[PDB]
Amino acid sequence: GLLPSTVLAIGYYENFVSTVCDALHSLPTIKLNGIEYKDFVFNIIIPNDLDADIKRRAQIYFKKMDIHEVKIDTNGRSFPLYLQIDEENSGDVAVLYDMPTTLGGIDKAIEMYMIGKTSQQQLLEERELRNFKTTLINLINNNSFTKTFVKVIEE
Amino acid sequence: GELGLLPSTVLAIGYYENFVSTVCDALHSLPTIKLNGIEYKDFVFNIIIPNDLDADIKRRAQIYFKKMDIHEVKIDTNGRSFPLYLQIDEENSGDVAVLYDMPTTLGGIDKAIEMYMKKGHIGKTSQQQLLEERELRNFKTTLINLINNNSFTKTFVKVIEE
Ligand SMILES: Nc1ncnc2c1ncn2[C@@H]1O[C@@H]2COP(=O)(O)O[C@H]3[C@@H](O)[C@H](n4cnc5c(N)ncnc54)O[C@@H]3COP(=O)(O)O[C@H]2[C@H]1O
Repeated sequence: GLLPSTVLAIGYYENFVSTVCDALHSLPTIKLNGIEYKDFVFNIIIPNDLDADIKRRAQIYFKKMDIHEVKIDTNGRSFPLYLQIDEENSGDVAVLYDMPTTLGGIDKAIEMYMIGKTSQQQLLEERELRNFKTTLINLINNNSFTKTFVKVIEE
Repeated sequence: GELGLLPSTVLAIGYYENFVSTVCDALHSLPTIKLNGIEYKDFVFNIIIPNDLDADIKRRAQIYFKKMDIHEVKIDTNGRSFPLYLQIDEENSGDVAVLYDMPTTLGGIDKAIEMYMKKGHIGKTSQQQLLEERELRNFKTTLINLINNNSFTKTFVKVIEE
């Protein structure tokens, strides 16, 4: 019984999480926005609901938390990926953030196969956010190039 | 019935919302479209939908781009949210830039169905390959309906076969 949240989590893991960790794992020395790091953590922000659109929401979170854009050029044919870095207090570890824009799909999808967000629809979009977070945590913990390097957190 | 919203439906929406209309919006915005230094008078954006999920999507796409002699191109330029990487036919594009992409999102259906299979087999079962089949068809139908229901994509994006 495949939940959409489950496919989306796997899509985001294979095509974004792994791709980013690999890019950073392939640099002899990690150098982000021209400062050298000895290690990294990659924080996946799960939103608490789908009331605000994810791109709008993420932008608010990153401004609020004063963390700024950084492009990581992938070690494949030079394709930079987009994410946010918290460059604070001369830390050795590069503390990176993303909020999965793929979650947008769930809001639009739910609101398209249904005015006012019913507690029934709220409990449905709640269930998907948790299923996505749970799948994602499982996938991360199941590969040595992602485990210890990736954190799934709440907004 | 509990919402029978297929995964392929949500993935097709996400691809449309966060990629197809992001690309069109970047090209519609350009006073003149300039790709790898070339001016184009308009564009068409072709979404290659794979016939199956036998081959991994990125392996597949490489094969299609290489067999079509299509080339890498960077769009959205700079300081426009984030840059995008596409494939263009520099050989047969005149006034119209012909752009390609194979949805990498389709890659999540394979690995998902492969996870949820309750046993290991040499290759794949007929039933397994039936689910893949009908999920790719739903994605194409969902994308074609999304594309056609908007001025900003309707003439500009086309779903093609591998
Ligand atoms: N370059 C990138 N920049 C930022 N986040 C990235 C990313 N590549 C992947 N992700 C994240 O991973 C999700 C799944 O990516 P996937 O490649 O499987 O599926 C993607 C992919 O097929 C396409 N797409 C989106 N952004 C793309 C990009 N910059 N280049 C190429 N394809 C992109 O649209 C699908 C849905 O994207 P969506 O945002 O809904 O959801 C994306 C997004 O949340």
